[PDB]
Amino acid sequence: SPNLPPGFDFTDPAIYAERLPVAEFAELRSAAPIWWNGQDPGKGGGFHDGGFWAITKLNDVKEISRHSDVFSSYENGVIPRFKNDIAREDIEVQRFVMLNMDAPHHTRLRKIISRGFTPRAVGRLHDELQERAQAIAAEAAAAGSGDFVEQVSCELPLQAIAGLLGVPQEDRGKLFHWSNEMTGNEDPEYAHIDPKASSAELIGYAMKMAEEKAKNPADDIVTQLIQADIDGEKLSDDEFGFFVVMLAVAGNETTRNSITQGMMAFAEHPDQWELYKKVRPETAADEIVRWATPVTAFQRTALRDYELSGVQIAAGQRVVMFYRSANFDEEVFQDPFTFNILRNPNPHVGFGGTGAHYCIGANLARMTINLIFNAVADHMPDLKPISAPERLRSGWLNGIKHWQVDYTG
Ligand code: HEM
Ligand SMILES: CCOC(=O)c1cc2cc(-c3ccncc3)ccc2n1CC1CCCCC1
Repeated sequence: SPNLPPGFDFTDPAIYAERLPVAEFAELRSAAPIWWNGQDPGKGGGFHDGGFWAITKLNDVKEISRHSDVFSSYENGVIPRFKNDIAREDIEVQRFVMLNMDAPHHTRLRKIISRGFTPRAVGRLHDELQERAQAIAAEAAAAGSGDFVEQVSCELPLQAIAGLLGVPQEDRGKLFHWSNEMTGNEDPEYAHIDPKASSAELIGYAMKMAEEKAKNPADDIVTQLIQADIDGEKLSDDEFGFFVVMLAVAGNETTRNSITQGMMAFAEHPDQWELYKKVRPETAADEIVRWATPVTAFQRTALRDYELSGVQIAAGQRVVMFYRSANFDEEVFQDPFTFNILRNPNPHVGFGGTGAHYCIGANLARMTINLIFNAVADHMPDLKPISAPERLRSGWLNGIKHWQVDYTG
């Protein structure tokens, strides 16, 4: 029924290198909110099961996220697209990080790692991130023009991870280098990167950091993570290393692409940009995340038969939650295609559907976004784009590689 091209794959990186398949996502919400996306032989992005169920409705995304007992993140990982020829064991490597664990293993890890995302712990970063956000902005304005991504979006998200982990200043340069080589392998601009090499360098440094803190324990997030709680629970040295590797991407290109596409949206909607500069509403962060949806989609795997909204899902089959579609569901949003930074409440799923795996760094991201746009307004309120943004070739990330901008006008 649904009017779609033969051979169409919603995880095809060819599409996302050009555009977002908004019209195609809308077609399914009307004609087939849960639609079997078949994949030709050898074109499964690393999965040889023949296709997956596209999930386009927000309520369906929420049901899958909260029914993590049926819909597993471990079985096949949550990334729904790699290079088609990727070895299976390269996919299973994901299972070493919390994102791709099921309960009970995931439950133990999440509980320990929560010590580093308490509201207090994130608040201690406000002043330092505000200071840097202002300086980044001032630095870019002085340049007159350049790559908005590298000059505005790139650094601060990484400074949040470093500050959260108490990484020494002199170490941050190489730490950022490694973190930025973790994803984007499919884009021709980054074909030469080896995410496996830089990850090993990341774990080696993180494990090194963990054994030093045990011998010289101070008050910071790293020490609380490697010390036994009242329950005797804590992160082993390697578990802390897989924690760092997870942050290096989970809080890197996600927050970055939200800053970029957030500024892109402000350029598209001058009314909203004048409004922001005057009142600086912090509800803008959630609207920027909904508008940007930096993670286009994560997948799950059904461990048993499951009926979801009148559609039979069979054990072993993959379901791909398309957050880019759920965040523009006409059923839950009044004018989903209206950029409204005052939108309140705003139940977007850019941080995922509520449930076990809901982004632990959601509020840190919100604060990063708010601090940097306040700085953009303070230091370059009349910036205008020079050329169209350059999109990233990815099957699940909605990335912006470059964006030329004039900060003077
Ligand atoms: C705009 C910024 C961000 C977006 C769009 C985003 C998106 C997401 C999504 C969709 C998930 C999976 C949710 C699910 O499976 O139900 C997730 C999980 C996660 N995020 Fe984020 N995230 C952002 C920022 C951050 C930051 C700044 C950090 C840390 C510094 C972070 C750390 C994590 C971690 C550790 C997980 C795994 C949680 C688990 O598996 O239990 N994220 N994020
Ligand atoms: C020992 C584990 O370390 C890794 O190898 C690794 C972890 C990881 C996590 C994310 C990630 C993505 C999104 N949201 C949060 C996290 C993306 C890529 C990742 N990789 C590299 C990649 C190399 C080979 C194929 C899969 C893994």
